[PDB]
Amino acid sequence: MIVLFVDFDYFYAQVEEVLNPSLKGKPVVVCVFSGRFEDSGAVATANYEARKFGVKAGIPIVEAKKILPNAVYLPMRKEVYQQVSSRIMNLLREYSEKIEIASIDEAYLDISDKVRDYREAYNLGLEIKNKILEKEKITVTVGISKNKVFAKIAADMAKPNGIKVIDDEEVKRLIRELDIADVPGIGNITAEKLKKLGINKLVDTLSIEFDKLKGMIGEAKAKYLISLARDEYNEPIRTRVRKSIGRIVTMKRNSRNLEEIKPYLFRAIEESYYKLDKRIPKAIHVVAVTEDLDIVSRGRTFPHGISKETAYSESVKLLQKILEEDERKIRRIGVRFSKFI
DNA sequence: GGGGGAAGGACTA
DNA sequence: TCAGTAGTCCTTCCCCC
Ligand SMILES: Nc1ccn([C@H]2CC[C@@H](COP(=O)(O)OP(=O)(O)O)O2)c(=O)n1
Ligand SMILES: [Ca+2]
Ligand SMILES: [Mg+2]
Repeated sequence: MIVLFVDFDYFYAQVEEVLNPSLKGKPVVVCVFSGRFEDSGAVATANYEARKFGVKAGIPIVEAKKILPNAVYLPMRKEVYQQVSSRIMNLLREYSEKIEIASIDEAYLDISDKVRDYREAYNLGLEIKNKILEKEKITVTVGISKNKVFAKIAADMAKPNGIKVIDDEEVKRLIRELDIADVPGIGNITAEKLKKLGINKLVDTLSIEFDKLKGMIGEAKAKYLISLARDEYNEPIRTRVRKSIGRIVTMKRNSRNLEEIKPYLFRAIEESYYKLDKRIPKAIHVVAVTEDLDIVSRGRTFPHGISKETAYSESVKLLQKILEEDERKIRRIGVRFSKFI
């Protein structure tokens, strides 16, 4: 099995550079402005010029401006990025029937029935990069290996504007030398749990009792890591089907007043239904982020589709439930629809 | 023990 | 006043065979 992973380079920022070439060469930072106050919000992404200075996705916009006050700060235009992405995804579809769109700027292609070996896989990779560059003027990084996990790892090692093949011998080397924290699906929390078990490399998961590992990180992740370490991981590339659609916004001020929160909630529902387009959900969840940034949610699944009117009435009840069961003030409020018919 | 379902978590983008 | 937004899958917990 041969998997080819495509990962668009610093995507949002790159799209803004393509739409406005005068920005090339300068540090560009795409931001999510919350509106609570001047420059409140976080960085969605930044081009590599800005990253050289430590500006990365996730950091407060103010922190970024303290480090790079003269960079170009742009508001995120998600709709634009989505349209460019869909066009690029359509180009990828021409190279394989078996394609998994993981997110807005990542996709896995099973090309095992398209190429004879990694030599040809590498060439298809170059062809894919050239096609996207030709059509959309966007650079991407390609990762190639025996399965989805190592194809992605390859892309991580090669970005930006790269192409990397991780052959069978290198997979074995990585199983023994790659820090387990760099394996997809292993975040800080899980990495620390593993640390306590003396596990820092995939190979280490083969020196401990499965029972002990499963007790620390759960059966799902335990079987996952072991299959990888044993080099048996071969999960198929599956066509992605949207399971949920939602919208969450930050309020001007923290609140516990139902009438003050409702407008934000209804606005989120309107935007959610716009995005649903044709899809009809059977489940609705109201999600709230409290003043201390904890996340609380209350939902309901109906035996039928949810009309926009039902969404309005039910969302109010779910919100009242949240206010009745949690005493903290709310900072962000939103909704998420799922279980489509 | 575990199927189901709701809600809390962890993780990726 | 540092603390966004979108989406997926697994765990925890409780009711109840
Ligand atoms: N914490 C995050 C992280 C990523 N993102 C989004 C933004 C863009 C999209 C692609 O990100 P990039 O191509 O810049 O990531 P890269 O490949 O590591 O350079 O993922 C977001 O909104 N918040
Ligand atoms: Ca990317
Ligand atoms: Mg990690």
